[PDB]
Amino acid sequence: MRTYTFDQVEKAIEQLYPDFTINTIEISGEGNDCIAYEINRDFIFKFPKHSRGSTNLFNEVNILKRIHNKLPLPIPEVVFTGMPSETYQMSFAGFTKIKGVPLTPLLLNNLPKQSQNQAAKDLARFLSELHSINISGFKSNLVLDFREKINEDNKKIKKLLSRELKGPQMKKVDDFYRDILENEIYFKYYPCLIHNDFSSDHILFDTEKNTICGIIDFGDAAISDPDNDFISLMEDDEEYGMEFVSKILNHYKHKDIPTVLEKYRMKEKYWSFEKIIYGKEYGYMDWYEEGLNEIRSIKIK
Repeated sequence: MRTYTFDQVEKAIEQLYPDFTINTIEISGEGNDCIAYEINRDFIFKFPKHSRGSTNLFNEVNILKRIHNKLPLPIPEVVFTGMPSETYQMSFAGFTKIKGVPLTPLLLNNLPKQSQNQAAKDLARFLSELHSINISGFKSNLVLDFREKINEDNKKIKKLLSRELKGPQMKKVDDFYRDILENEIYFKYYPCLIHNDFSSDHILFDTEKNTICGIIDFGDAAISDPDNDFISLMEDDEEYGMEFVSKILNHYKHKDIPTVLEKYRMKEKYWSFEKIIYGKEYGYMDWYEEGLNEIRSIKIK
């Protein structure tokens, strides 16, 4: 983990862009990969907190340049790029700030009915065009391998929990991933370009027009299972729920909704294990103890 002061941020940008005058700067947000800075009210600069974060940002930049003006909703435009350095492919990047506010489930719900329906449609058409983008000229490392992800989470959790879980409890972790790995449904799909973090936080909304005005944060985007872009919208507390996602699925013309529902059912339990990782890292007691209670509740077979 690498941190930044405002001065370090400003100095880095000025070094590469002497004639870009920085009048205002504030911290706009912070996720697992980057800190976001709003500069001069109209740009979002992301700085990576780790090499993985820097790779993801390098990826975002490349993907955004590649699909610029290609989609039915506006996405950020790359205006500034940093430099490579050591384990960091991309020292920072600057994007045009799209105006709008997140389409939260709350916000979605208080919306007129005609407008709730239009949002479902616009989202469906966005994902449809996104998932139709030709995948032929992407490097193979942009193709996600869920088996690889599974095997990594399994290994992380075991090391993470080595001083907490007795042998029999640890076996439940291995068995949970084994079971997942044995099911073709999760691995036999047609790969395509996906957002990969397609949720309310990353959908921007225009409260004058009552329409969605952007999609943002392409730092996780990759070649993967397109069903993942619907599943990231389904969770009931934090996201949209099935009545809204169903409308999206129908406008998108999905041919196997039952399979999508099955994958969400797997992901529910999956998220709980994943959250142990971030949970122990960020020191969130909710994510950690819940996941740990889940493991203990498991009976093999």
